[PDB]
Amino acid sequence: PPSGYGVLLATHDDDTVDVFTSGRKMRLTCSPNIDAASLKKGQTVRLNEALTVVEAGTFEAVGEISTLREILADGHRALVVGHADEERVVWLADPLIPRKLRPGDSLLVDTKAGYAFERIPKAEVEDLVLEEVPDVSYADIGGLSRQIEQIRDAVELPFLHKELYREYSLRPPKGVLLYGPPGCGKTLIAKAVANSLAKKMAKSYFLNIKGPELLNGETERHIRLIFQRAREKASEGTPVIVFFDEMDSIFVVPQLLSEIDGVEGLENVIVIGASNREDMIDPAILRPGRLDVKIKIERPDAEAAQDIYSKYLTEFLPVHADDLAEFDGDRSACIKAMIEKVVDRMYAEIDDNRFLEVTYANGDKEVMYFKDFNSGAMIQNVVDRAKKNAIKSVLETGQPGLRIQHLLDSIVDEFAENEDLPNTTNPDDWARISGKKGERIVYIRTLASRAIDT
Amino acid sequence: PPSGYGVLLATHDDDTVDVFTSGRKMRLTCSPNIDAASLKKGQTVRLNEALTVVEAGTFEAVGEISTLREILADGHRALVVGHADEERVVWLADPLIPRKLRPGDSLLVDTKAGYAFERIPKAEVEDLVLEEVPDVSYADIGGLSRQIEQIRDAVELPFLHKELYREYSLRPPKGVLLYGPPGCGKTLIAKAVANSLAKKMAKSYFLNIKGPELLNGETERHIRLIFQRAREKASEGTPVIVFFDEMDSIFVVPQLLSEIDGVEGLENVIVIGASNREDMIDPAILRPGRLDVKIKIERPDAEAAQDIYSKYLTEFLPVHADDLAEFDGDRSACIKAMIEKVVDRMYAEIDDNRFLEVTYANGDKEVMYFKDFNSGAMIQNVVDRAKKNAIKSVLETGQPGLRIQHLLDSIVDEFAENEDLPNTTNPDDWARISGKKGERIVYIRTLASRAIDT
Ligand SMILES: Nc1ncnc2c1ncn2[C@@H]1O[C@H](COP(=O)(O)OP(=O)(O)O)[C@@H](O)[C@H]1O
Ligand SMILES: Nc1ncnc2c1ncn2[C@@H]1O[C@H](COP(=O)(O)OP(=O)(O)O)[C@@H](O)[C@H]1O
Ligand SMILES: [Mg+2]
Ligand SMILES: [Mg+2]
Repeated sequence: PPSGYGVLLATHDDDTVDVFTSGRKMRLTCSPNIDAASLKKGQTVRLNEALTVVEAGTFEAVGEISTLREILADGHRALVVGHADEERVVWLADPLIPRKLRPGDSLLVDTKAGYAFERIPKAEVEDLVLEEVPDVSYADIGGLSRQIEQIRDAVELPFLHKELYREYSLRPPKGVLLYGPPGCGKTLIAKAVANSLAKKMAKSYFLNIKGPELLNGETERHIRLIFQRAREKASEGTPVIVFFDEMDSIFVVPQLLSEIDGVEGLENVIVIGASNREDMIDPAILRPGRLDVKIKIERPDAEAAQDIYSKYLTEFLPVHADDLAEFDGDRSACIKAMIEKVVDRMYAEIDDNRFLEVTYANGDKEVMYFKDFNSGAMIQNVVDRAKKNAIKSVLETGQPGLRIQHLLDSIVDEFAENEDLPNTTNPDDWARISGKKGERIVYIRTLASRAIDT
Repeated sequence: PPSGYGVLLATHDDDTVDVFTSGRKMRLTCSPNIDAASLKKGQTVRLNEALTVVEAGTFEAVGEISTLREILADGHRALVVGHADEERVVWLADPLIPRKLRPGDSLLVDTKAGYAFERIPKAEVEDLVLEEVPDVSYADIGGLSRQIEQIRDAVELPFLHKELYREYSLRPPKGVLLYGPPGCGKTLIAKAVANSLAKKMAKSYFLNIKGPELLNGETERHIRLIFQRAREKASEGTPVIVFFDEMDSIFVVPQLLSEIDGVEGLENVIVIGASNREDMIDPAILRPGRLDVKIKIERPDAEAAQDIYSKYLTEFLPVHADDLAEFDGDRSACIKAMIEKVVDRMYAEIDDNRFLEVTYANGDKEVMYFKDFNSGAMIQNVVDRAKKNAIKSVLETGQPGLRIQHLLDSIVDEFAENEDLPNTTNPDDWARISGKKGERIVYIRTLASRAIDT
């Protein structure tokens, strides 16, 4: 019994069906065997040489993919765009007509029959818009108590006391800019605020996107998908943090602005952005309604560095026997001392810590030290090289443990490693140095000895 | 039993029909059952293998989409453009041949048949060109009385006194430029004038488009769609304000200039444009016939700030009991005196209010204070920070209500938050400061302390 196929389009009271077979739409009668009521829109039906619907199958599983623009008002049809930007209306097959179809989704289609059969999930798209459980907590962050309070007030506080906000006629902020010199805590602070917020659901969503991930379709589609997924998770009533890390590279702006304005309706979606370059930011992003709350994560001072070191010099690190000698086996007092020694030597104004020499337009010259260019990322890197020198010490001398001297040697080795490179400094620093003097910087020099343009 | 299909093209005196079936154009006989006079252009018809019309169906509801260029003279044909820029003429089916089909509308089409069956609305084009009831009124806007008279004289007055305008041979203005530093009221006035003019109808339309919306089809298709809708609403005889907010980004201009010039015939359509960057504006937009009326929204002086505070420090805000003591429970007097104290504070030349230092080309230096860089947005954000600090004090101290100190602390906090970044300052300020001094500005810095590019 040699037989052909077609796509089912419509079922009537007549007990006949409209089927797309052999490249054209025809009305065909069903065999008495098959029940015409149990058939479904878009289902592949089997035929014979009299062209009678003998059997019902499943939905077509291979074909063209189109990107869904919208579902039309009637609910049955959808507007989709193909590879050549050809825009077409098609019927939604039964597996679509929870989860909700949204603008940006990829649908398998037969454009000859005019049907859309399935939603094809795409990784890359999924792993772009994926929510993550945040790693970091406020206890992992050192030296930023002030800024943790600002981010709490902006993000966390509105949700906890909704009615007290309504009482004082205060509309909560909805966008945050983290900004400042690199390696100082903006990624950490953003994850930590998402973490403490999730912990106060004792059911929370945190989308982490880095700048480079956007430039990977074209940036329009990236932003459209990201905010559409935020829209999805927002429907549940849950708080949704959409974090744009490493935003430096971006400034593309008009869709980001347009999408942030678009989520103003939704009271539970918050946008946080992070930028190393305050100066290159498009002012549009910082206007009322968008990134309202501007939180500056600065470089650490001596007191902050003691806190940051405490996160990486724990008492679960092997300590050398000579170091423990001076504190008679008490590792709490040994380390807290070791952290105070390593910080004092990092932050002191000695000829060994000299880093830059600045020359101003009036002929004056000032010398900057490591104290003025430190970061949390640099403190951690100093600890990691100290650990690696202890691991080398184990192997080379036989004696286990981390000495004070491994850290102290690691400071100047770490700063010498970055006493050339462009990663180490930032316009916020030159602005700050120039500012305090009140003069323009005309010549910079490191102290090996190298020069840097102004 | 098994039957095919086709599209109806024309009906004759012969009681026969032209039908597009199976990729070809046919003359077919209607069955005796069918009344050929009641059939309609572009309608789907069922057949048999004798190829005789047995039933009238509905119109095709899936397929290609094209953008309508125009309707031809005969009234029955449309010139449409498909996805590959393939322009074609097609017949209009009955449901099109109320409302008005216009250039820009998306039409469902079968190009092989040569027919357009339906106008499919698009969500994103519909939300672009949607009118809105304006939120803001003149009572909500503080400190801009002159500018409110100027916007009234341009937009409102022509419509109220048409025959008095005719008497003096005065042609009414076509368009308004709102321009000045950011955060000072330009958006507010534009919707306040749409509001007061809608109130003088006791039907009027107000389209609100932001620059960013245009950049996200191509930029000049956006502008065609907007002005084509403005024509649709102008046909009613009522006023139509088309507001282009946040145009800083734009300057593309040619289609804007062309569409403003084209709409000058319709004297019930007004175009308002807002810009923060006076200096970057293409002079073409400001030439006679287009944005004739230039209204400058400046930064508020002390007395303007009194009026702006009063919009956000109302006596329906909880006020602390200690603050209510000194006016014996009188809230009007308590708040009026609170507003005078916070204003006097923020407009003072105290060391706490030092903002920037401007160095000139002759060596002279001038200290700029907060008063010189204030705005309506900053006043409101100072109020919102105080409201937040009240909310925190009730949680922390138990004692409800907002203290004067919450406002006063909030001033320096809000300025410190924005001391660093862009869009707190603007080229109009340097013009003003360089102007009043009569010297070029060579170096600038904030007073943390930090320099700016100039
Ligand atoms: N304040 C801090 N406390 C503890 N660790 C820090 C701190 N700042 C930076 N670090 C360390 O250095 C890394 C730098 O990351 P990040 O916080 O993202 O800086 P940035 O925001 O400049 O990229 C962190 O992953 C962390 O290991
Ligand atoms: N003159 C004013 N009176 C009252 N509030 C103002 C005034 N100017 C600005 N604001 C406040 O600050 C915000 C900035 O508004 P807007 O008028 O859009 O400034 P822009 O000129 O930058 O478009 C407004 O939402 C409003 O809350
Ligand atoms: Mg980071
Ligand atoms: Mg505005």
